[PDB]
Amino acid sequence: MEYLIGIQGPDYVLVASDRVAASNIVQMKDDHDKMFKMSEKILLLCVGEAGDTVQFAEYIQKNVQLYKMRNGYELSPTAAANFTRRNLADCLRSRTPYHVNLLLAGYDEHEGPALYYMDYLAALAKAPFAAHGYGAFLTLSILDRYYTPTISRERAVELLRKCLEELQKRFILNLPTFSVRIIDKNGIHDLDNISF
Amino acid sequence: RGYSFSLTTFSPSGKLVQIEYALAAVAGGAPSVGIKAANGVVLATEKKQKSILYDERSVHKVEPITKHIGLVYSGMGPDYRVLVHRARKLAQQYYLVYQEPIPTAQLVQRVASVMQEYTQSGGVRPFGVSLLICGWNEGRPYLFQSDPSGAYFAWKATAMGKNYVNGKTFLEKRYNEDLELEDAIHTAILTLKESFEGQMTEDNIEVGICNEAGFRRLTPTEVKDYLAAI
Amino acid sequence: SRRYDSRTTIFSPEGRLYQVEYAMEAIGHAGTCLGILANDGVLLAAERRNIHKLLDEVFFSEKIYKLNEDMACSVAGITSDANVLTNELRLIAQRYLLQYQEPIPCEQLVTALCDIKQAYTQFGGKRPFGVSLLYIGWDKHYGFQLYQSDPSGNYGGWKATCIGNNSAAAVSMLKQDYKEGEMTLKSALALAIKVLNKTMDVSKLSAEKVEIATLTRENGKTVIRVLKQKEVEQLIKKHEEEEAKAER
Amino acid sequence: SRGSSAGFDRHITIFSPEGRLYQVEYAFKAINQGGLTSVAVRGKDCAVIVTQKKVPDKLLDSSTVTHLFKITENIGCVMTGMTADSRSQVQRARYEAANWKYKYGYEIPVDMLCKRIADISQVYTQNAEMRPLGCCMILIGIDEEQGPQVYKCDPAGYYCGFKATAAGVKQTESTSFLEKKVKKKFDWTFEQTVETAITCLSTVLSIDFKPSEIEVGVVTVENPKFRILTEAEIDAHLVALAER
Amino acid sequence: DRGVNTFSPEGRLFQVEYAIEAIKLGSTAIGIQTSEGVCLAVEKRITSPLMEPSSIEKIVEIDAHIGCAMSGLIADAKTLIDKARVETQNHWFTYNETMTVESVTQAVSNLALQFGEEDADPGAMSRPFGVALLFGGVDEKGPQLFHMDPSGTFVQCDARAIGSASEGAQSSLQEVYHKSMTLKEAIKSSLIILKQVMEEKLNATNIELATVQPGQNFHMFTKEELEEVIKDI
Amino acid sequence: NQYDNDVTVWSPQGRIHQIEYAMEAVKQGSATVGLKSKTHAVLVALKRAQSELAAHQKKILHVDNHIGISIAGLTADARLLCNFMRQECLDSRFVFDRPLPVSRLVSLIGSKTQIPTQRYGRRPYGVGLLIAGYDDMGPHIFQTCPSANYFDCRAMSIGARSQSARTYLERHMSEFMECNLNELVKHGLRALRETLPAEQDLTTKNVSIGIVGKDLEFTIYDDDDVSPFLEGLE
Amino acid sequence: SYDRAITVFSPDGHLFQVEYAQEAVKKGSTAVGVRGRDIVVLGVEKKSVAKLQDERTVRKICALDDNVCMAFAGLTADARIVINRARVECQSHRLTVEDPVTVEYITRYIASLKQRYTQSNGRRPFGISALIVGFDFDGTPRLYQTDPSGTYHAWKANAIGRGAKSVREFLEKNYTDEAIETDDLTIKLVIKALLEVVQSGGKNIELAVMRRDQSLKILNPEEIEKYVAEIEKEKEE
Amino acid sequence: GYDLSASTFSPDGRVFQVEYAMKAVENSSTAIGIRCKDGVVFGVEKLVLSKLYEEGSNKRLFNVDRHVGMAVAGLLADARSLADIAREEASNFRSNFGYNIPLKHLADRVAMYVHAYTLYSAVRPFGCSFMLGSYSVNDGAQLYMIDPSGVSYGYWGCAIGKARQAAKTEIEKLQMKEMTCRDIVKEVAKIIYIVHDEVKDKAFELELSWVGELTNGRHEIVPKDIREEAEKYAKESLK
Ligand SMILES: [Cl-]
Ligand SMILES: [Cl-]
Ligand SMILES: [Cl-]
Ligand SMILES: [Cl-]
Ligand SMILES: [Cl-]
Ligand SMILES: [Cl-]
Ligand SMILES: [Cl-]
Ligand SMILES: [Cl-]
Ligand SMILES: [Cl-]
Ligand SMILES: [Cl-]
Ligand SMILES: [Cl-]
Ligand SMILES: [Cl-]
Ligand SMILES: [Cl-]
Ligand SMILES: [Cl-]
Ligand SMILES: [Cl-]
Ligand SMILES: [Cl-]
Ligand SMILES: [K+]
Ligand SMILES: [Mg+2]
Repeated sequence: MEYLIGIQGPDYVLVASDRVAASNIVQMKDDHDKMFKMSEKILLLCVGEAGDTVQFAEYIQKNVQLYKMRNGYELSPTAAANFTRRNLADCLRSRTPYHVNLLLAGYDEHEGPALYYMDYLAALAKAPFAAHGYGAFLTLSILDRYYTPTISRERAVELLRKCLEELQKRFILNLPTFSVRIIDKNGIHDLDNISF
Repeated sequence: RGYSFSLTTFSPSGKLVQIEYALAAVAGGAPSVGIKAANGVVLATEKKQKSILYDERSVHKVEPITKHIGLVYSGMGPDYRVLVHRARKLAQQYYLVYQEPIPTAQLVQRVASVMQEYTQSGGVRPFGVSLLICGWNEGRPYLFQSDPSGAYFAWKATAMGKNYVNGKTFLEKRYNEDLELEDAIHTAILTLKESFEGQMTEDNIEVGICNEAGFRRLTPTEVKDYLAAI
Repeated sequence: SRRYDSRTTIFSPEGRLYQVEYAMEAIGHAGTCLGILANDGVLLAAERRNIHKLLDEVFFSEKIYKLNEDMACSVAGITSDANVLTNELRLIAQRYLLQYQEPIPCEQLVTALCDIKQAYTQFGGKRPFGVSLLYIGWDKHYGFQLYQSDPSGNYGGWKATCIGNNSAAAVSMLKQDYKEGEMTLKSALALAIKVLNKTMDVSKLSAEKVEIATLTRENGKTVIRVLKQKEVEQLIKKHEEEEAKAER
Repeated sequence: SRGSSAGFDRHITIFSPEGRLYQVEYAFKAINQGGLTSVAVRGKDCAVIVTQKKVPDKLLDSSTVTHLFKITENIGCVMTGMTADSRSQVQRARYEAANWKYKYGYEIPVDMLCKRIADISQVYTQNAEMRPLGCCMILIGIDEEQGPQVYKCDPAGYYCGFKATAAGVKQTESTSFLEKKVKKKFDWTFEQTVETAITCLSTVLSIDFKPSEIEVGVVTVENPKFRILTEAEIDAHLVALAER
Repeated sequence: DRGVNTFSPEGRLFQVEYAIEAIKLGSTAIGIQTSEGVCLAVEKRITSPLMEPSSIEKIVEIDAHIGCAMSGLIADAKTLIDKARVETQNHWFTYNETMTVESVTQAVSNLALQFGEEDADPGAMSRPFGVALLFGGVDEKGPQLFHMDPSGTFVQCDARAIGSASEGAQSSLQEVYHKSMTLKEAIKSSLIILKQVMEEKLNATNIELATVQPGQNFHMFTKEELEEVIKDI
Repeated sequence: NQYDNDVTVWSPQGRIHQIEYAMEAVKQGSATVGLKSKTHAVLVALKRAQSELAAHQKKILHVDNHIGISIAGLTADARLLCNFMRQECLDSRFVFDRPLPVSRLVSLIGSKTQIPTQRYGRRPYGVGLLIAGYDDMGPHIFQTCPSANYFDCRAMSIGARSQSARTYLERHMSEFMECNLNELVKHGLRALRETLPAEQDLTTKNVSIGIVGKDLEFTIYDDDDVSPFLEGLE
Repeated sequence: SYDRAITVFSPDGHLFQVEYAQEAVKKGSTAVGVRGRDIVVLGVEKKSVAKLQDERTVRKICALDDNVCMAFAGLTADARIVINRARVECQSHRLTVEDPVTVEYITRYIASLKQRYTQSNGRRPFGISALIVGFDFDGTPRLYQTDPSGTYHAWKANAIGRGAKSVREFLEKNYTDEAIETDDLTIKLVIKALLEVVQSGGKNIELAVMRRDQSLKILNPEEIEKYVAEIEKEKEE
Repeated sequence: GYDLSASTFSPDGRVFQVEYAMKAVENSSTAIGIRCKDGVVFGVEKLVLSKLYEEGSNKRLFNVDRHVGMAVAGLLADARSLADIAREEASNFRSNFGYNIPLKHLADRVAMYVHAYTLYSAVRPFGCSFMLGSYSVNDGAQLYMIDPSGVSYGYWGCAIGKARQAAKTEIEKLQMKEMTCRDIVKEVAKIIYIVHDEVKDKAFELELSWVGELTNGRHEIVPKDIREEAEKYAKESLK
């Protein structure tokens, strides 16, 4: 059980993900990264079945980078989200479906920040905030309660923390640390891990 | 085995000579005429029919594609039958998807595309045929020609086959837009009579009409009626 | 069979591709076709070869094809070949829209068709397509754009160009009169007529003998229109008035 | 033009500068290589096929020398031209008829069978890698509405129905003989159909036949099944003719 | 013009004969087999001082116990060398042993004559390979040198030259070769011979030399090791 | 001229020049001899060495315990055909648990090698074989040709100056059936020696020997192993 | 599918289609590469000028990946195919190796692609030569060249296309430690090498640079004219 | 030139490649078949090109089914290929229909295969002619011959190869309809000896086979003792 979260402010998208790789009753890695850089202003966050998750995300990543090399400019976040969706949907009924749940976060020069949610069935929804994993059941209502559309990034990192503190308090799984990144006009920034 | 190389290629002056030579087969074919009237279309053709021995009803040059589209040709008969068969199949494929009879222009475009293939695909020659295709849809008549290259053209009236240059000039003199179908049938037959040789009968010409009720061949008795004035 | 194969996809001794060169001669004889880029739009103007009195006039144009919401093209050369390529362009454009849910950028559509043309010069033993194309378009990356492609599978972007009959002379007239950065659709149109007037030395220019299409932007939407005959006759009139003013 | 040629237009089925297909023309000459002529005639009641039966070699089993073939129970055929090509085309006809009955539940009409074979032949005139078949097929059968039928198809893929027709070496002369004869008949229709067929063939060849020198096949409105006449039956016709 | 699989009236395949003529356009390579190991030596044939001599590799490792020298159309040799590398590794995978020099050579030689244009996959080989190869190595038969040409004929040789001056070089090899010759003598002899036949003045940058010995793995001589051997010659 | 480049083109004399040309590849190969007694089949081959420092080309190949071959003509075609023969033998033991009869294997060769003689863009096999075998019907020597024809032989020679070897074999063939193995191999060597220029001799470097028989699986003798057979010749 | 053998041997061991492909390269615009100490520079002669051209759309210097670029001479449509193939392969490498390609790896890939099109049925060879430049992961600068045959080598400096012979002559005489000791001089060498052959005293020269870790920077006309004036006033003394 | 491909007619409507294949047959030594009251007998003049060959090498008589023999002339590798096609056709017929293939049908099927090689530049015509012979109580004796064009006819007597005409002249003298296989084998041997040119080709073997009432409808080699007496009769008749 893996957790992803995104929160879109006016000019930025904040994303976080747990850093655990688990197997059976053990955590096998405590500094795992569930984020994939697609381009200077796009992150794909990918969870789900082992093998499928990295294979799918890295395929998308290489194709996004290829588009940049072929054309001299990048796909927009929206175009990248639709490209991702097309591939997942096209594989749904094939001999090689990918059992993956995703967020795509991006910043476009002209359209601003965008956050997209996709499930393994390949339904795509744009959202102001979203979360995947069992931890979403405990945190989405906190986001519904405290969010606003104009939420500043200092305040957004607090809101994120409340979600993460709620997992420490109430969720049955041990998820002690989280990767945190923010995207804006100036590209992808690493923030400090949030750790307990 | 199938040869995979094109048998039609560019000459140093930029000509596709196999297509030009296919056009020469069409030019030596028996004459055909098409006239778009205000309320319908007529297609008319001469039978290159020797012999009283032929059963003139056994094979037709004027052929239905659908309830509303028909065609005739000049050039090589057997090649024509290929295109008739393909046109009929294209029209049904369209109907199965859209559940509406194929528009005349759409049918023409699809048949023309087949003709184009035979100018480029491996191990074949172009068709030695030009088609005249008539139809009625969107409350309006249509007359098209499709040539051995796969080029097509919409006409008010035209002629093809032997003596077509003079047939077109005969039609230029005689066609007007307000003309009705019955008058047009008459002028189509007169246009054939310009280059006929050997006395016209209802057995050595074929006539098809297209209007709001659909496409059909004229019967021998109907053609005999129109021939009495000529 | 080796005896009959004319070997359409081999090099000649000087490194030339003869079928491509010969296809280029076919194009040089086809109807004159020009493209002009302006600040507020892009136009195509073509000599009509369908001019016989008994022709019926059933489509909106003869040689101008809409490719998608934001692009059109015109053609010079073998018409049936042009029909195959224009159909393929439309398909490529819809495949890209399906995948990305945005319109295909203009240069990407041109490049994709040019890769098919290139393949026909390198393998498969088939004759090349005897077509050159002019493409006009708008996209969000480079705005108003004009491309040209030919049977080698080469292409380029132009402010103004010409293909088909008397191209060389048309390009000279464009080099001299085109004002880089300063053309409007109104002035590009005036120039298009000036050029066709000089390069159609088969007789006194008439609205029935040309087709003009414009591509503009209105309220965040691309508008592609084929000018009506009334408009074209007016442009020809204004050109003939201007040549009279020209002396004194 | 007037017999012009460019490139490979005498070797494969591409157009000559006049728009001819020389390879198809040459396939017609191949029909005459075998030195035989066939005649077919239809009336109101029957359709008949007659062809020469040449057995020069005494060591042949003459019962195996035939150019008449059953396609279905109700469709007969005479083949003229290159023998192995002919046998192939007869096999294809048999297959097409059988397949038609399986798919559609009724017997293939003679016109439709003739058309199918002619459409198959058309392919060989447009595709370069194979030659046309150097043979001509004449088919007879009874159509339930139109009565007796005679159809012919050729290596160009042309086909037609006829009142009477011929094929092979004396095709032209047979056509003149049959034309001249029908014009005399009321409603331009043959009446003595077996006698017309035999007389036409005898006249154009100048032979006066023995019963072992021709073969005859028939279909009739009363007996639609294709039937080959015996020698004795052929002889009763030759003797009836001889006495007038 | 005729097909690629046409025999001449003398019973040779034209394309193979022509491929054999292409070998003569190649730079000279020499192989010598001794009881102490085999050496392979090749003229680099540098065409400009701006070219990096280390980017000419006309001797390659096939596996630790087998090297290969090439002459002719060098680009053609790549698929052959790769096939040799892959076969040795397949053999190791399956049998857990090193493949013999003869067996590697045989595997590569089975690709020669697999060309032609109506029979095979959509873009199969259209012509033979314009390459000759010297395979030098050590297996349980001891040191071995094999030669292969575009016909797919392969044979063991005590000493062999290939490429443009191979006549010439082969005559000198007859003169100097003997069965009890040491590896160090063979190395000296092959550089003396290269020095004679080379149009350019031989130095430590315009030749390559490699050995394989029962002792040790395939070894490409470094510049300094070449300089040392070049002193005597 | 126009009839000699394609195996699908008959000449006006009823010949196929590409097949004839493929047979020249065998006539220019080094000579090989095959012969048999009532109990053994033997192959003897002259090996060419390109230069004085080269090993001598292999001429004799193992096919199965009861079958071996000697080759003349294109080496790569010989390997291809030898691999086909090997596979047919393995298949027979796999399916039937018994050796493939030699005459049936030769039939398979005839069928396999005929195919490319009839299809455009293919070519004949440019190799001739002598096939030595032993089965329930005893010893055999067969010959295969680029034409796809094959022959059942009392003895045979193919390759350069093989007419000489054939003349020797005809001269002595009435003796072969009753010969012991030593005598039979000697006959093979004498025949092969007829092919040589006057100066030259059979040596341990240029002779290869293959033997199969009632009590002896197909065995190849080269280099020092041919010495017993070469001594007490002449 | 079309399976004719197109590239075949002729008497004397010639591959005529490959030789003709090389003729196509020789009629292409001149392209130069020099490998510097911590920089690699490509310069190419433009097409025919043409005032009405959109310059951006006909560049002959192309990024393959962030750390590798190439120039070519010969048939521009063929080059586009080769470039886009190499771009795909750079992404496969990153996918399976999790390193960028070495310049040598991608060169070797492009060369073997070209060799395959000289030995496969139904296809003619690619009518291009390429100069491939960049840096290896360890900072080492690289310049390779491929030709239609599939042959490739590494160069300190090189020229392909029309007038490559005399441009190579110039480079042989002018490529020293001194002439590449700095970035500017490496760049001014390349421009000097082109100005040897370039018809209208350029004007019609495209130029691009790659620095260690820095990705392809193309120079604008304004930046080129500055080097040109700076070189011309130096050649007065 | 109009004679290089079986897919090209000449201007007179000939297929020269088929005619050239026929010339290969006409260069070969002679084979004959004779149908008689109670079976069919084959004989072949089998030229021995080397005394090194085994008696029995390069058979020109084949069993194609238990009731069907085949006798060939022309290019022997092509002929053996056709014998395999005939065998496969017979085997497939039995598997599919459940009884032994009628001779006439077998002839017609293999003839159509031969014919298929006369239409295309992709393949060449077979350089052989062959006879097929059988006997059964229901169908009697049957003898067919098939040539490179794919024509197939039935015969009382037939000959193929270079002395075909000379052989047919001798076969015509026999009242074969009233003779038994045992009588006819002698006559077959006699005729092969008559048409053999002993000056121009030095050595031959007579190959004989038969199928008839006396073999119970099985195609078999003529027993050695009967062949040897037939040869002695032929030799003495040559007197
Ligand atoms: Cl082909
Ligand atoms: Cl139909
Ligand atoms: Cl409908
Ligand atoms: Cl109707
Ligand atoms: Cl759209
Ligand atoms: Cl769109
Ligand atoms: Cl049924
Ligand atoms: Cl009557
Ligand atoms: Cl060599
Ligand atoms: Cl040999
Ligand atoms: Cl060889
Ligand atoms: Cl032979
Ligand atoms: Cl020999
Ligand atoms: Cl590839
Ligand atoms: Cl160059
Ligand atoms: Cl014969
Ligand atoms: K054909
Ligand atoms: Mg799975």
